[PDB]
Amino acid sequence: FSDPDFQYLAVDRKKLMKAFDGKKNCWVPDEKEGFASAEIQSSKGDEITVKIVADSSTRTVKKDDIQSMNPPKFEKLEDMANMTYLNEASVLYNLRSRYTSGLIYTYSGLFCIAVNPYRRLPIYTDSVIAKYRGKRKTEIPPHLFSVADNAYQNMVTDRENQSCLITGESGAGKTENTKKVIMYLAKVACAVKEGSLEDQIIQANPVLEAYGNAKTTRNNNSSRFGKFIRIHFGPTGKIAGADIETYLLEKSRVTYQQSAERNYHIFYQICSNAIPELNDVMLVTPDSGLYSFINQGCLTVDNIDDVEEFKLCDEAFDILGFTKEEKQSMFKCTASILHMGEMKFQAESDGTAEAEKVAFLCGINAGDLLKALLKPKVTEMVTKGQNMNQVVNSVGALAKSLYDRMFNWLVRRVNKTLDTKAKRNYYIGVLDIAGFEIFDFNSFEQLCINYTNERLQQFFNHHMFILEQEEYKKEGIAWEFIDFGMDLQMCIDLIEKPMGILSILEEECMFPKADDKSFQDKLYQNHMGKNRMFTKPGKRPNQGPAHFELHHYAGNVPYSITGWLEKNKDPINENVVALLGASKEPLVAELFKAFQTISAVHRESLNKLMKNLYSTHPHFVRCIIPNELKQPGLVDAELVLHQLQCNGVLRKGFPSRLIYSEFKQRYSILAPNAIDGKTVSEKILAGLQMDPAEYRLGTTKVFFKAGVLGNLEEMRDERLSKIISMFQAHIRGYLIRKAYKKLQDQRIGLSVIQRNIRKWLVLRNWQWWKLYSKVKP
Amino acid sequence: PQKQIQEMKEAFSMIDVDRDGFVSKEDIKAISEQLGRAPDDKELTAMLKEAPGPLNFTMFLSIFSDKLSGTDSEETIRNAFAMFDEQETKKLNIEYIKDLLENMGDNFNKDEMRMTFKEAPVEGGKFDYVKFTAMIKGSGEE
Amino acid sequence: KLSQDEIDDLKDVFELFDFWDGRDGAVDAFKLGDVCRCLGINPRNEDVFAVGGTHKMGEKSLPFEEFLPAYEGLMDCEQGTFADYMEAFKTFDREGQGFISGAELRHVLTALGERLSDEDVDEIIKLTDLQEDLEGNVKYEDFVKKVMAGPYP
Ligand SMILES: Nc1ncnc2c1ncn2[C@@H]1O[C@H](COP(=O)(O)OP(=O)(O)O)[C@@H](O)[C@H]1O
Ligand SMILES: *[C@H](C[C@H](O)Nc1ccc(N2C(=O)C[C@@H](*)C2=O)cc1)C(=O)O
Ligand SMILES: [Ca+2]
Ligand SMILES: [Mg+2]
Ligand SMILES: [Mg+2]
Repeated sequence: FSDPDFQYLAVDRKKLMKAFDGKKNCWVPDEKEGFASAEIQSSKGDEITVKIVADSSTRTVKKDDIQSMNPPKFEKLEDMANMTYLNEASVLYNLRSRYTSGLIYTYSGLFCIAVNPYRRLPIYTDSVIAKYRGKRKTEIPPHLFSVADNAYQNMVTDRENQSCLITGESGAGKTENTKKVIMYLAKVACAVKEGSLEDQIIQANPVLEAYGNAKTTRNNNSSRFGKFIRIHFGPTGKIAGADIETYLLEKSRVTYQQSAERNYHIFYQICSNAIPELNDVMLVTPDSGLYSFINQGCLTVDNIDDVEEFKLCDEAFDILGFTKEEKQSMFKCTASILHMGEMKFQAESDGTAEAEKVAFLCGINAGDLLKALLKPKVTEMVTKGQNMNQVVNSVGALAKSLYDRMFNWLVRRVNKTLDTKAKRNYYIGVLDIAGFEIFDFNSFEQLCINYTNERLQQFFNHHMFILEQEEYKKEGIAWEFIDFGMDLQMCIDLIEKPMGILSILEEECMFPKADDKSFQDKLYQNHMGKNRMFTKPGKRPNQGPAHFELHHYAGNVPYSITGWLEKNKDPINENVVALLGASKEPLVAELFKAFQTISAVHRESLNKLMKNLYSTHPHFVRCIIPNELKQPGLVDAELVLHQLQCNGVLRKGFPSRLIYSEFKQRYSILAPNAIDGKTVSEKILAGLQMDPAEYRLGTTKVFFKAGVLGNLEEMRDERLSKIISMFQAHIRGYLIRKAYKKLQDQRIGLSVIQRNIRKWLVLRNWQWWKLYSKVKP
Repeated sequence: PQKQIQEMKEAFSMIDVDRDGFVSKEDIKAISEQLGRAPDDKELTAMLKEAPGPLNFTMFLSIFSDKLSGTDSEETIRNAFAMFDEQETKKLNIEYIKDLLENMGDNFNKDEMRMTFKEAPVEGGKFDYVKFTAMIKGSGEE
Repeated sequence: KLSQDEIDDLKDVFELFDFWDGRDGAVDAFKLGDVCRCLGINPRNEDVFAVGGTHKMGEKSLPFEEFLPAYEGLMDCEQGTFADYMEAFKTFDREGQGFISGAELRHVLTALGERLSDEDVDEIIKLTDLQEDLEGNVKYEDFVKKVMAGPYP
């Protein structure tokens, strides 16, 4: 490699990289750095004593919790699949090493890890792009880019669909490298008011992001919704078009913020006063902290300029094809919500001074509205009364619904501006969606996000069991005692098939009782006790109340059915709807035109998504968050390890393996008659009376099936300790034999000295002797 | 035993008061009744029945010899002890032999154990078998 | 099954351990096993107690006729072979060169399996004359040969 700006961007090894013995070098656990490099000093069984290389200190550590260190031969590697040791300790290393040096990418084997910078990096430039263009994953250093190429490459020549699902925690890098993958794939395959299809595709983020993203402690720009953009290519491998598909907007945020969070960015920028010539178009007063719906949490995200992100937003509309009409409408309806929020009011209307702004914006009447919001209608057709709450939360629902109905318009609208009918042949659809989140308290909100992931966790697993079969044959074994996967469909069925809680909360919303036991029971009586996953709540940290409990891939999660019916349908004053439905605003009217619960709508949104992905040859990018504080170049010891345990570190009920070598150097003591690497092990089992199905003897390693290994470990430990006893009885029996002649002679000794004395007495007791002595002069 | 005989004879005479060249029933009940507590009658009678014919000197050393016929020497003895002196200290800390003798070999019975230590030579816990042997069998006094 | 004389070697021996607690025609159960080692065996403690062993001297007394069977018992039991021992000790030799530190050896013998009083260890280490080097390690191979070698080579 020669080098323009591959520098603090890609590998960088001639200006940095310039004593090791894998017998004393190893990693021990460290409460501070996760693990720590140290040297082994002494042994005493399960008490391997060592000196901490670093601070040169001393401590004891179980021979087990110690982990092998990789020779310096693999420092800052680029395919941790190559390292000698791909274990839990060494992986944390090779990544932190790279991370501190600003390489922010790594291919641990068939993956593409990506520790978040939290700093702007110079590695996405056109120069760098082209230096990555067309190149094989190996002739070029790790980098998101080539992750996308190999897709296009394969798409073109392998003629199929490609998918790059980027998944990480929150604030990791997902909704970031997702953009780079579109922006790249578009720098390379270009085709040629309204801007360029290229420009549009790209520009269509500040909008979607403007309405669907907000501040979360974890992340200033958290993506409150899922996204799945496809990118089709023409019969000449050119961008023929793209189509978006957002999943599960967080309706609830529109009116509430946990402290330390903000509402969807826009709202805040709308009061930014970026385009003053609009304050009066929306009736807004450039002040965020003045509208109850957006000022509940923090009002500003450090390093996120609203005024600008506003101007940039607007611009974006221009380029998507939006008009001055459509555009401004968007804003208006958005602006309105702020006010829908201010309508003050047991008590009924307290002033109407603002409720009017809402009246004007949505292009309908102050009277009709302000009226229906208190005295609405409905087989019988009546009029009802609503109180202090039967109205406030009635407004809450108004806004949310609007913002929601709106968002969908925004996507749908955007999918129109890039619907060009150029001929389509294969697509490269990136997918940026959140992940299995399990809060202290979990509801319908969470069951969704998660259920969604459940199906995704089966896609990955389906695809991993595939390469499995590809390791099963190279080192040539067919080993099909496949029997598996059921446990993942288990939770999957219980969540989407007909009789699952997911059609119940859907038909139990048709049934006109709609009360929370009418459902918080329907399930029970249908799945309570009748499942392995579904179970009554458990019993721990600071968790809230939870009704049924799911056995998700990531684990068991408690769920609260309180108010799901409502959360599932859309409880707006059907009264106001039609009031809106018939309006003088092209949007509002459209927004409320002439099934669809939040979930039979997801049922498909998702059934659809999968059917796409399963038509692709996937590519995974695992984003990892380095630390809470968010400063670039830092590593939260644990935090990382944690993540590294939930993706691909290498599993779920598959047969384990061992290079034939190491099987000898570990389990030979088990079948002791041997003295060739692979034949040594090749024997042991046979003699160990091993049932032949429990294993297969491929050429590089041995594949075992369950705890067959664990059964060995267990056997080993039982044996190792018997020998030890045996060697001890040998020491024991040796002594008893050393001290055996002294044992025999003494018996002669204690016979001379009893008999004699036992005579010498008789004699002192002999009448004659007595006499004799009396006479002894 | 050559010159032990020099004594037997000595004893015989100082014993044979009437010096009836023979040790008589009245010959004992005399010399005894002369020094210490003399024996009874059957006591005496059993002393004579212990000798085939009249008590001439011969018949005298004869009854004695049998009574010393199966004793091991002062070596086969003094060394039979030392086998337990590991240290070559000329002593068996008391309790050791006390237990050796009683709860091992052919277990020494109570009174059998009592008379053997009645006068045995004991010091600072130790036990001088060296002396105790030179007493049990033989040397040092008369 | 045993040969007459084998039974004679038991006959001879037994009549010594009987002697030591008292010639009474019986042997303390505690010593029952300790008696089998005098016949070139090395039945682990779990074995001896398995046939009639005892942990405290003075709980049960055993006559010959009874003894013998208990012996045939402690025979069919597994004895260690050089390899085993080696393949066991080897599981403590990291360097691989084959040296097992001093303290460790003491540990193994006095911590693992059926343990040993520091004495025996300290004894068996004198008898066989095991020697640690300047660094302080002994080759287990050499030690293992001696323990199996017997006190009288
Ligand atoms: N590659 C990157 N370069 C610079 N900053 C990044 C990068 N990846 C992530 N970040 C930082 O982390 C924040 C969170 O990233 P984001 O992609 O939005 O996370 P996610 O979608 O995974 O929830 C970003 O706002 C940004 O500050
Ligand atoms: C990370 C959770 C974590 O790291 N632990 C586990 C995740 C996943 C699994 N699975 C599967 O997903 C399939 C089989 C299996 O056991 C186990 C543990 C998270 O928070 O996302
Ligand atoms: Ca006895
Ligand atoms: Mg995001
Ligand atoms: Mg006379």
